[PDB]
Amino acid sequence: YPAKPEAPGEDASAEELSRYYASLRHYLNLVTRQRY
Repeated sequence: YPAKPEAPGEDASAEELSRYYASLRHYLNLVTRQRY
Protein backbone atom coordinates (compact mmCIF):
# COMPACT_ATOMS: atom_id res chain seq x y z
CA TYR A 1 0.00 0.00 0.00
CA PRO A 2 1.09 3.65 -0.53
CA ALA A 3 1.91 6.07 2.36
CA LYS A 4 4.10 4.08 4.86
CA PRO A 5 3.83 0.50 3.47
CA GLU A 6 3.37 -2.47 5.86
CA ALA A 7 4.05 -6.12 4.80
CA PRO A 8 5.78 -8.37 7.42
CA GLY A 9 7.49 -11.51 6.05
CA GLU A 10 10.02 -14.03 7.44
CA ASP A 11 12.96 -11.54 7.72
CA ALA A 12 11.86 -8.56 9.91
CA SER A 13 13.59 -7.70 13.24
CA ALA A 14 13.23 -4.74 15.66
CA GLU A 15 15.89 -3.01 13.43
CA GLU A 16 14.42 -3.59 9.89
CA LEU A 17 11.34 -1.83 11.37
CA SER A 18 13.33 1.35 12.28
CA ARG A 19 14.73 1.28 8.68
CA TYR A 20 11.11 0.93 7.39
CA TYR A 21 9.73 3.68 9.73
CA ALA A 22 12.63 6.12 8.96
CA SER A 23 12.01 5.62 5.16
CA LEU A 24 8.53 7.31 5.14
CA ARG A 25 10.15 10.62 6.32
CA HIS A 26 12.42 10.32 3.24
CA TYR A 27 9.72 9.32 0.67
CA LEU A 28 7.56 12.25 1.91
CA ASN A 29 10.52 14.67 1.57
CA LEU A 30 11.12 13.17 -1.95
CA VAL A 31 7.89 15.07 -2.96
CA THR A 32 8.85 18.35 -1.13
CA ARG A 33 11.78 20.69 -2.21
CA GLN A 34 13.58 17.75 -3.85
CA ARG A 35 11.86 15.49 -6.42
CA TYR A 36 13.12 12.05 -7.50
